[PDB]
Amino acid sequence: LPVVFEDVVLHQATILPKTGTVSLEVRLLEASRAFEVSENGNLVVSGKVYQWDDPDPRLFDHPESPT
Amino acid sequence: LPVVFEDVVLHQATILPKTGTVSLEVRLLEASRAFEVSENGNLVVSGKVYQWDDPDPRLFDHPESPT
Repeated sequence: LPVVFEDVVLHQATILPKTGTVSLEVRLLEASRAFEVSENGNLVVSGKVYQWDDPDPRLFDHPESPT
Repeated sequence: LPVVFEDVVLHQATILPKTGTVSLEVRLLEASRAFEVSENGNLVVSGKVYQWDDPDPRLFDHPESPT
């Protein structure tokens, strides 16, 4: 599954404890091509995610070197 | 529940068939205070919905008419 992300915004940073676990929830909206990552009801990541219908390998050719 | 909407956008109009039914699916993102109604995987309404924490009846007073 090639994928394309867009307008990713990181609202906060989740600190992993030494002992114990932290749960993250991902909710998708296929109709709106959106997504959402949450931790105890607090938005932690937002943006747009959808499948790349027509991949183009040309996109991965190395660009002209700045120097 | 005193609710507050914001940035409601109607995308396509749903025609109600004379004979049959149309299924509207409503998904919420409580973390982002956002909602999206969909019809057969197509977006119909997008916006924000959230509970009105502090209702103020003064908001419903009738503004003085310009005429």
